[PDB]
Amino acid sequence: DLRNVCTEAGMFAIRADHDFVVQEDFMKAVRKVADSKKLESKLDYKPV
Amino acid sequence: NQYDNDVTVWSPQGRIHQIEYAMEAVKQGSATVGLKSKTHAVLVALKRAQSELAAHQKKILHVDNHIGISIAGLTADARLLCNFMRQECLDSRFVFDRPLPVSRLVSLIGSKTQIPTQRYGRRPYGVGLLIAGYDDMGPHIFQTCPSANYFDCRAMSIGARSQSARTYLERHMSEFMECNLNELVKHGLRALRETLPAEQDLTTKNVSIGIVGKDLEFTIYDDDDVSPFLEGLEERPQ
Amino acid sequence: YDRGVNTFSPEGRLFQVEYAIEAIKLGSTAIGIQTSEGVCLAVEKRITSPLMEPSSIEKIVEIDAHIGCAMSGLIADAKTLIDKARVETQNHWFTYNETMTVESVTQAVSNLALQFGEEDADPGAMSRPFGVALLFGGVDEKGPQLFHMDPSGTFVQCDARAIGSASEGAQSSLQEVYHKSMTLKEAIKSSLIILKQVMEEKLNATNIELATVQPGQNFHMFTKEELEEVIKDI
Amino acid sequence: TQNPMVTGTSVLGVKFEGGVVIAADMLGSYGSLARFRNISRIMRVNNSTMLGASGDYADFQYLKQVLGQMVIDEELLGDGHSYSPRAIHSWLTRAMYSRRSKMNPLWNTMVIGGYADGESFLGYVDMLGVAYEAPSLATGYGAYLAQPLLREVLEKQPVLSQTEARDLVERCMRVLYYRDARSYNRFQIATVTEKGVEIEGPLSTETNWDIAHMIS
Amino acid sequence: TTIMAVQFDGGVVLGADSRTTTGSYIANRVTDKLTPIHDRIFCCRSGSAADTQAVADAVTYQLGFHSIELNEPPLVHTAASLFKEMCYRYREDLMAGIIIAGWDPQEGGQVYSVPMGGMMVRQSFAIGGSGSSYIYGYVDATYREGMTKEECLQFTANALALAMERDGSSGGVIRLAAIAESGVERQVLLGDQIPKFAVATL
Amino acid sequence: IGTGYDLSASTFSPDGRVFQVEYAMKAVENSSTAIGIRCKDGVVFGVEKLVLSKLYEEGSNKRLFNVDRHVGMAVAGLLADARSLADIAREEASNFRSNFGYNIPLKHLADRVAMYVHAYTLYSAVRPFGCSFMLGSYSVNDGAQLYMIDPSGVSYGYWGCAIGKARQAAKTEIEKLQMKEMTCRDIVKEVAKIIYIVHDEVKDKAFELELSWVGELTNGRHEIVPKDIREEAEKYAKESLKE
Amino acid sequence: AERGYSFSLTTFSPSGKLVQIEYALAAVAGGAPSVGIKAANGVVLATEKKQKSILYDERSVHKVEPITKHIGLVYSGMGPDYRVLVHRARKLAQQYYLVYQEPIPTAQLVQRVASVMQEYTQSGGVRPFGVSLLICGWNEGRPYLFQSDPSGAYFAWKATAMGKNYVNGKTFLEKRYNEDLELEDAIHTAILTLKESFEGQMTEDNIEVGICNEAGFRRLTPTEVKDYLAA
Repeated sequence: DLRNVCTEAGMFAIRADHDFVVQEDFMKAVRKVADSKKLESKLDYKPV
Repeated sequence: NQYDNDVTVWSPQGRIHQIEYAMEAVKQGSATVGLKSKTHAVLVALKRAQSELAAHQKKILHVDNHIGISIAGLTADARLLCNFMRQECLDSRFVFDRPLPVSRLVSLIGSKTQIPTQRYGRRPYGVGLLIAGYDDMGPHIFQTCPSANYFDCRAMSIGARSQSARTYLERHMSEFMECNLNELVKHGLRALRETLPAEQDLTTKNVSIGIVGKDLEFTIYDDDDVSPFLEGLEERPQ
Repeated sequence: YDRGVNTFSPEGRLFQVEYAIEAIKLGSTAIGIQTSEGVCLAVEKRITSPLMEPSSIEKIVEIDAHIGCAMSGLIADAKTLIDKARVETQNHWFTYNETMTVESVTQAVSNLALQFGEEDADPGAMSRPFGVALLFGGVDEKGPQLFHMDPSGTFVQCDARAIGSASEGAQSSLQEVYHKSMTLKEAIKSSLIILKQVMEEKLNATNIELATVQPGQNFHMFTKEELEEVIKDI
Repeated sequence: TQNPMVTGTSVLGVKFEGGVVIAADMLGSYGSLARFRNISRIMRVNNSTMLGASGDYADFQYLKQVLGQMVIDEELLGDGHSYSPRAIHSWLTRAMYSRRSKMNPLWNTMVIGGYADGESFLGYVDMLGVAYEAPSLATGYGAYLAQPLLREVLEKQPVLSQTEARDLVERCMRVLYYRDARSYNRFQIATVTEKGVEIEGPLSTETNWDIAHMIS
Repeated sequence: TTIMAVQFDGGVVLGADSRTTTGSYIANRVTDKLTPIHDRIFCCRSGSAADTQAVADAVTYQLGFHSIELNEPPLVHTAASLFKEMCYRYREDLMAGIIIAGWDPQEGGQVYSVPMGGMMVRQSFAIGGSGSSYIYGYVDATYREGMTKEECLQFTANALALAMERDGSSGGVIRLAAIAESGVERQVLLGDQIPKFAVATL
Repeated sequence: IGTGYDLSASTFSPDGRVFQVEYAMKAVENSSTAIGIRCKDGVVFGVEKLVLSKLYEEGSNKRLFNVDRHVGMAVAGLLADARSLADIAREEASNFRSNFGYNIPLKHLADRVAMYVHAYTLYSAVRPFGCSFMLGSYSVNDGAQLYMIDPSGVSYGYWGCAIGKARQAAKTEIEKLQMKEMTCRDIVKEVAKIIYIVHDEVKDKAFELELSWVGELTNGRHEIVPKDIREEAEKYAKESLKE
Repeated sequence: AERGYSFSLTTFSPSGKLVQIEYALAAVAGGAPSVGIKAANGVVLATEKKQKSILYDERSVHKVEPITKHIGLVYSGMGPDYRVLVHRARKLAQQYYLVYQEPIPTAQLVQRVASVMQEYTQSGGVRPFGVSLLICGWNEGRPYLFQSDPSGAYFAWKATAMGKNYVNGKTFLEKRYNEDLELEDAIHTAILTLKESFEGQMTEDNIEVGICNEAGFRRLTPTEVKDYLAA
């Protein structure tokens, strides 16, 4: 979800045009990356 | 199908189906159109009959000297709200000795109709309204839905096949603010007319008109009192 | 599954109200004809046995001296509305010293339309709509009027109208024979004719009931002999 | 209120060209005791109306509260509609009447002044719900002392200027100070014009006591 | 009963006699008529003892809950308003003359009168009770804008002493309390501490 | 989730959730965006008011409300619910005035209204409110304040906040402002700007901008932004949109 | 806004069983065990107050509660429900005392409490209590030991046990206990029958004991329980 965060921003990075990423193509991703994370009900399961 | 039967049940996609189904009851009603100049507010309504030997349903109701309404939906809910509006107007005249501003009456209707969309086993009011009025801020046409939402319109139409009327009105908005009363009623009649097949047309038997303005109390015209408006139209041919 | 009595269908209809309309289709058929000489009301009694005293079948009642009512469907539910109508007419006379207009009475009864519901109501409030259709026939300042009412609460003025199981047939037959200048005689005659057409048993003096309201004469229920005199001219 | 406690005495009002002026001394009396010699008996109710009150000051405060809430509630809508002076007068009439009919009255006599739509408004509301409009008003002893003068002027010169009206008011308040034993030489004047509601601070009346040397 | 409250710069000054009577008999010769409503808001009671005690309790309750819900030291005007609401709403069944006085970081030292009717007015200084009638003169001729705390203390002390001297329903001991941002300073003026006035002989 | 755990607000899911409240929230998410931002001398509100038809008047369906003379309200979601909540807020403010004598503190009004909203997320007999709203106020004794309330009954204080479709995008745009030092005046332009950025002209048609002041510039009264300042900010926005 | 569900949640099965009551009883027979012995000159109630960590302060909540000065209570089942019933029983007792100026008879308090329990099997919108109560009392010279179950039915016992393993406790009582026992011996056999289940070292803070002789009902101090648990 973090790696994706990088990869996501990277698409903003490649996106429009800015070979050099910044603090902008980050947060956008981050929430974006944490936004769709709502489609994942129950991600924990302990043993016994 | 388990989110269909109760107003207190949000759907997994952020909607309330009984409210929408309730809204569909407005489309089941015969069409009605409401437009304003800068001085007058006009409701024109296509009445409608069961069999040929039955009279036409009345569609414009008188509320106060400055406010009339056009209904679309369950007539019992219509009369319910209509009695409430008349009562509120009378309460306003009783206590303040001034006519009740249209926007406040509408707000009251919003408040009233919102309540049953939130309590179990209550149903939303199955009726949509167009409200034509005149007060210290001029003419007004308002629209009320079963969702308890309301809108301040520059012109509007509701009911079955009212999309056509909506289109026509959307074309001639720029004319309305300067029209004279005869032309305004005409425009309303045309809007109303586009809501019919080419086979059937306006008559003095299936049309009601309602006017309120700066120098005119709310008045309803039907039967022969409508004829001076109709006999003055272009026989729109297919 | 169980839904509430106040549920809408996706099509825009209250299932209870529709179902009630369905419930009317089982009632005995009734015919009302409006005429400048008065309004006539006929209904078939539907006697289920020769042992049943037919005079104890009244599907036609007097709401007041100038307003009569013919009912179809669940009669037991009709009684409540009729009582409420009578009381309403009398209250209006009490208060204003003038009789009720047929349209006003009709409206009053029609206000008990959608007055049903479960939670958020009185413990003695209605659980379901009235499964009945009414025909109010009266005479007032606007002259002879006839109204029809259904469980939707919509009431409408009618020139000639039929309610009941043979509603469609009788209504068509009525359309074929009605004009806004008939005599009361022609109206009654027509009514009895259509009625004979649609009735399952043979039409006779103790098999239907018939009533008129004319401007100069209060509500009149036709006697056996008075019926015989008309059925004679078949 | 069945027994009034702290009370204010007379309130005056007079219409003039394009406005209304109201006056009232700043005293709350507890029986004969001038107990609170610095309270206001005039309220600004929005920009086109104002209110003055004789009688029980607690009930006046209550009406001041209610009225204020009503005006705030209305101005929250911002529908370009506002209470006219006649509407406030109507409301006030119904209120007083309703409490009167419950045998628990608001022991006030009130004077409503306003300017709206180019017209002056001056209304009187009783604790019984007796209400009326008039070119001049005076509550309490003002109805026996001030109002003869005010009527005498207004039936010889119906239309007053703001200055003539203010002078008239000062003279009437002076008379009241001479003859009303529960009044006070410190009063307020409120004025409604198209400029709005202006409430002028503590004013005194000049008095003459030369007749004190006409005993023998 | 004679109650009094004076405003100074840093806060307020309260005083009361201590006599509570049922007829001509003194049921309590040493009553505390200065009642804390909050940490820095006091009320002076006069009128029916039952009524004032009940109303004081009720207001203490409300204002406590309100102050917790806002997490701020309450305004003096707020206490006063609550007393005013109760004293007005039940004016036909209560006989209470209240003086709410205290300090508040927003408006400083303040004194409000809520006399029997249920009205409320802010005052530079306030007196109430049966004995108050007899010290309107003195308090009118002695008052001066910009008194110090000690000056106001001596002021209320003298006035209360005079009232107690004249009113039979007043007497006993004098209770003072100064309120400011600092806190509450109570003292009790008894016997010889109470200011005396040389009484006319021949 | 045709399981039955999502038909009432009186029913927990086996993983400890109330799905009706989540679905109400989802009703909010489908609504047009509205933002509000607090600076050092007041609070500014901005609403992207989508026009659904040219038949609607200018200023119809206002999503900015006067809750009290010192408190403004900005809503998003099912509009009926928002109106009802406006009435509730109004009455809470009124009652407060009448019982305690002063204008209601914003934190307290927020607590009250939010407890009222939360009261609808416990029973089967009613449904949670499908709206989120912002309350703004300014006072000299408290400062400038901005709270937001969601359908669950949660009330939080914000420096900047947004609700509706473009919540998150709007927040990203907002964090680039230094509003703790800017004035409402300077802020209006930035609000209009953020609105114009966040708006999606492809999916959503034409739109109308609503703007609200409340601050030292208005002596504590929540008011509408004058047509002049509004058009100025709009111009600034359109021009800032070309970059 | 709120009302109340008006219909019964406890209804007859086709077999004629009130299923919810038996499931409530299942909740009782899952709580910590409690034993009660009526012993000629008095009554003993004891229960397992075994926490789940050194962190819990055992001097804060109690399971053996006084209802009045002469009647005492223990429970098996759900805690909260017990709390409710204890408040209500104290209230009932005080109603009786206001009216008759005589402390309520143990049987009458048992009746009243039982009636309360039965209401929640027939009133609308609720479940039955998941609690069995043991009620001890001293009235009219004799000692009294009753049990009330979630159905609202009550029984008088010489001795009984409730909670987990209540059957084996019951048999143990049937054998290793009989009349002519002094309160001391009864306390002994009570701690003895509680020890037939107390998995672990039974300390003076692991169990709670109450007595009811013709000197009034009282909870035994931890000290007294230690002295008795020295056996």
